[PDB]
Amino acid sequence: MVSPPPPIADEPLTVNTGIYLIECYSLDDKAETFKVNAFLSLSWKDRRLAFDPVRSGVRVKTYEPEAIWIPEIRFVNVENARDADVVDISVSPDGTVQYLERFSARVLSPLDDSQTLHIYLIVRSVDTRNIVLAVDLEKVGKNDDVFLTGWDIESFTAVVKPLESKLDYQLRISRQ
Amino acid sequence: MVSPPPPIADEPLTVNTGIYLIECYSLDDKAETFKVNAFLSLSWKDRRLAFDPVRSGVRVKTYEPEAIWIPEIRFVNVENARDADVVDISVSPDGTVQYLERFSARVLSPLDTESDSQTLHIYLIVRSVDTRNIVLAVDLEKVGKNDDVFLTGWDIESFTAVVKPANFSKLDYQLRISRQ
Amino acid sequence: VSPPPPIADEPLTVNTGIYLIECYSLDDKAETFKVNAFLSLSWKDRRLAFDPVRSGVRVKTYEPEAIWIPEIRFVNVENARDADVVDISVSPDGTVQYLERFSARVLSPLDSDSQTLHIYLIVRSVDTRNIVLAVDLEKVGKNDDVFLTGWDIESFTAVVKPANFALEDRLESKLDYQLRISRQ
Amino acid sequence: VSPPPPIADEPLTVNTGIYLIECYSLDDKAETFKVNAFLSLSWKDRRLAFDPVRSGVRVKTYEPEAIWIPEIRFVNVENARDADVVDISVSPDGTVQYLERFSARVLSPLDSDSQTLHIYLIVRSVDTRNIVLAVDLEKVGKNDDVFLTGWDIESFTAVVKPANFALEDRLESKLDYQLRISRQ
Amino acid sequence: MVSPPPPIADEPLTVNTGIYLIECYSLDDKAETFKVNAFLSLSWKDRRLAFDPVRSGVRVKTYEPEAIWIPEIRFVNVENARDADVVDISVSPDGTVQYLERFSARVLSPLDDSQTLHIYLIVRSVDTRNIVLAVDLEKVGKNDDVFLTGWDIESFTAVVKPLESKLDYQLRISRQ
Amino acid sequence: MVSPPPPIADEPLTVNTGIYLIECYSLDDKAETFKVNAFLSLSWKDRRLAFDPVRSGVRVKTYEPEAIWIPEIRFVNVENARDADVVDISVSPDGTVQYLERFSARVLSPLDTESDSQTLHIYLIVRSVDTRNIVLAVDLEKVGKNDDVFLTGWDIESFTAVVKPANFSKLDYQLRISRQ
Ligand SMILES: [Cl-]
Ligand SMILES: [Cl-]
Ligand SMILES: [Cl-]
Ligand SMILES: [Cl-]
Ligand SMILES: [Cl-]
Ligand SMILES: [Cl-]
Ligand SMILES: [Hg+2]
Ligand SMILES: [Hg+2]
Ligand SMILES: [Hg+2]
Ligand SMILES: [Hg+2]
Ligand SMILES: [Hg+2]
Ligand SMILES: [Hg+2]
Ligand code: NA
Ligand code: NA
Ligand code: NA
Ligand code: NA
Ligand code: NA
Ligand code: NA
Repeated sequence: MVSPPPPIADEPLTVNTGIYLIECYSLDDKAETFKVNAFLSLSWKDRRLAFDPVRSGVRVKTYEPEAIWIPEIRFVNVENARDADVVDISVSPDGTVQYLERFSARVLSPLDDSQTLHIYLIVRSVDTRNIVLAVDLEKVGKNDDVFLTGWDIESFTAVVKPLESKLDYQLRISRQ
Repeated sequence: MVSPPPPIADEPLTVNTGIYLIECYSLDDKAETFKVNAFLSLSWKDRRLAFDPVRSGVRVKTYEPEAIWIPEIRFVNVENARDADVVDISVSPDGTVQYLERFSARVLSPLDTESDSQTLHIYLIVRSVDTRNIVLAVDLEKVGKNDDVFLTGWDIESFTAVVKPANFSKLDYQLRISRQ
Repeated sequence: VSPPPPIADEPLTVNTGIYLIECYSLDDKAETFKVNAFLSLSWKDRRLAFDPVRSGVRVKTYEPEAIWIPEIRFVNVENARDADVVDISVSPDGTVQYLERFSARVLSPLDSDSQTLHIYLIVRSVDTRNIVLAVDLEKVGKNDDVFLTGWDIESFTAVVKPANFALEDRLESKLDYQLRISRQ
Repeated sequence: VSPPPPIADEPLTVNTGIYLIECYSLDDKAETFKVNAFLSLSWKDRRLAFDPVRSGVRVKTYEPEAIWIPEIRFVNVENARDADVVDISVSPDGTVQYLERFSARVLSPLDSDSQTLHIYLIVRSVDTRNIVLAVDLEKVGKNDDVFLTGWDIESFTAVVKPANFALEDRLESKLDYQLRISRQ
Repeated sequence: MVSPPPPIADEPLTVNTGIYLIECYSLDDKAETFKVNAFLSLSWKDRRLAFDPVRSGVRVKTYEPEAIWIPEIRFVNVENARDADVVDISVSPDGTVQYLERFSARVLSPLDDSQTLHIYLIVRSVDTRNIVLAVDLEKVGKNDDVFLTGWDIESFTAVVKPLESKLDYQLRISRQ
Repeated sequence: MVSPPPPIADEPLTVNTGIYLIECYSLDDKAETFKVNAFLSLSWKDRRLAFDPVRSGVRVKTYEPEAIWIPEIRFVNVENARDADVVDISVSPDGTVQYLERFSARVLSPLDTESDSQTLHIYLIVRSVDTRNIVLAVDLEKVGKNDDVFLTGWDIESFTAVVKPANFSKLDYQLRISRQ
């Protein structure tokens, strides 16, 4: 159950991701790095977890991370692997897994009108599947308009950059 | 016994929470974050634990956190998962569990900009389970603070809690403060 | 390693004392400071009583894992205290004397040439006994008269059944150790 | 998880590359700085060769525990680097491509408007093979032209069989990755 | 073998101790605490380790700390339990164990002509014996005359203070 | 095979050591301590490991530290036991083991007071064993330094080693430095 979901004809293993920023803080003295507190959502299909909600009498199943396969996401430009706590893993009748964690990380994206800081994400490859990262924009957001002391957030989006991918989450900021 | 309690009917599982602040301290140089030392109370009903106080020969039963289901609470805007020590888990004859922990956390709630007052926040959520709908409530008798001083330079005007929805439900503990 | 049963109907009284070795490292905001001390606990466990005459010993030594020991939590500390057991020794009547050396960062802000800092202690509840914290003033003391740089200690005492009581379930029991200090 | 045997008499060549993601946190004495990068290693293990036509795959993925992997040690770092494996993937001919993301505090002091910082790599010896470090310049690069605040990167390359060689037994093999920088 | 040595008629379990100071350093900004690097010697009799060096053909046996009983020494006024590495455990034919460790500790002994800083030692009690701390002055010393930057060492001795004891190692210092 | 090698005769076990300095750095604010990054070489004979290079089909054998006896070296004047990673253990046909580690340590050797020169020290000892007398020696071909700069402000004049007795035997690695 903890190997990758077996191929489905006609679709890759797409993993949809979103980051919702809760707080950015603690820009260091050189403005090279800063901490981020956020939620990371991931979503993908695992047909082995599909169920009939009519006969089963349920509409959503909850799992513990140890009981199922979960893509391994790596933030590229962070000081250390992020510090994460799983909040929710829930599966729909068709086998869509919705995974939610709260994380903390020190993002390495130096500050140089406005500019663009980056959080880059990749996923670890597996041999039975091609895992592809995508962005679900409904799950991408921010708690407010202030980056941290001195700087506003103009926008926060994500871009699929150069089967595989890397995600480039873009935080556009400007001086107050 | 470490799965969620089953319902009496189709009532959701209400978890009553309270935070009693012991100390706030160590505001950082940017006034973005500060430490909190406090008690967190949780209360909920687990009918499987119900007992007759006269057949059992005790009026309250004490449990160890591994021996019973306990809602998993996550503070949202903290640097790391809080550092907690369980103080007391005790169960009433009707199955009401009262849980008390003492915890420590660095709250991420930046101080402001023209006004002398402000509201800081501690947000709580609870992990979902599939056999019940879990609902956070506030028990105001278990909400308080040791004193009127937030930390050096700032008074506490009030400490209360409110329910708000998820930004995509949650408790918003509001600490209203003002310059001394 | 369950709690001792009663020698009748009596609550389980746990006498405590704190002997301060050193306070130091007041932080820049004078909010917190480190304390190095001994903590003494004493309580009766009849299951450990013994006849010293027949056994030929007047004290038995135990290892913390081998016996029940009350779980004390300091309330206003940054992290659970860092403790090393020094001595657990049992008298013929079952009186256990427990000694630990501990370290902790106490959260008790300095405000006003005269003030009272606090170390609050509670004990975890058990269901077979009512546990009650008491103070043994013979085991309460301090190495000297200096709190830390800049401040004298006027007195160190403890206050039993304090009315500070926050919550009626951490009302297993609470002690308020009071350090009264003044500017040098 | 022993070293691959020869496809004859050839040494075991391990091609390396470093792709710099970020350098940051130059210390107050400008003696040390943090580096966040990818490290690529590539080498042949015939025991992992496979027929892609019969098996229907063109790449196999492995977990670090399941295969032999050369043990690379950065010489002038404060502590062994902090690494997370990102990808291990094997081609039909047995070529293993290993990718890790790492962090390390590099000890390479800034002195003079122009200078060369170093990251030295060696590999641990094994007795069944002679291990030789090479540089794959296609896997050597940098995210941008700024070293860190105050300094540009002019170039990032590596130098093979360096004559820096300290000891003739850490002469399994040594690479000298050279970061040439200048004041902005 | 790892319980305490059985009583010997007519002597307690005396543990002789010595501290040889290698370096004192890193007096903190309030002059409340400072680090110490030193050797701690301990010596005591364990008759179960007595051997005949003639028939055995040896004059000293070496042991690993796990294989024998060793008194548990606690420094009282230190920030954390000392950080120790065993250097040597060697036993003589009559069962005298000589134990040597190198240690590091942050000593809590605030600086107030000359004064006296203290390192206090106790030993954990055991029920089959009365363990008594003593001072072996041949094993008490210092690498040099300078305490740390600004202060000389006048003397370093130890005193047995108020079966049981606590040792008070006394470092008398004065301004340069 | 993880007890000490037995003697050829009654010769003590000579352990040849060398330290090759890679970098010194991070002199503290009091100039009492500094970090060192270096190689430590140890060499000694273990006749049980001797082999015929023609029957064995290798000329040097490689070992893992758990599989053979290795002298335990302790640096005396360091804040904590050094932090070491083994790089190479290799054995010659005659049983000569060459061991190489890269290590890190905070050396406690305070800088001075009228003179522009000084000697800093790194002291090494070896743990005793009962079946052999272990004797530390210096192999000067394995002693060196990457360059002429100690750290910011100070040149290295020389780096050598000397035997001295125990203060109640030991190697005294002497780093002679002078102001730039
Ligand atoms: Cl990560
Ligand atoms: Cl939390
Ligand atoms: Cl505690
Ligand atoms: Cl490394
Ligand atoms: Cl200690
Ligand atoms: Cl060491
Ligand atoms: Hg943000
Ligand atoms: Hg507060
Ligand atoms: Hg004190
Ligand atoms: Hg860089
Ligand atoms: Hg000293
Ligand atoms: Hg050096
Ligand atoms: Na999993
Ligand atoms: Na539980
Ligand atoms: Na116990
Ligand atoms: Na491996
Ligand atoms: Na032992
Ligand atoms: Na070994």
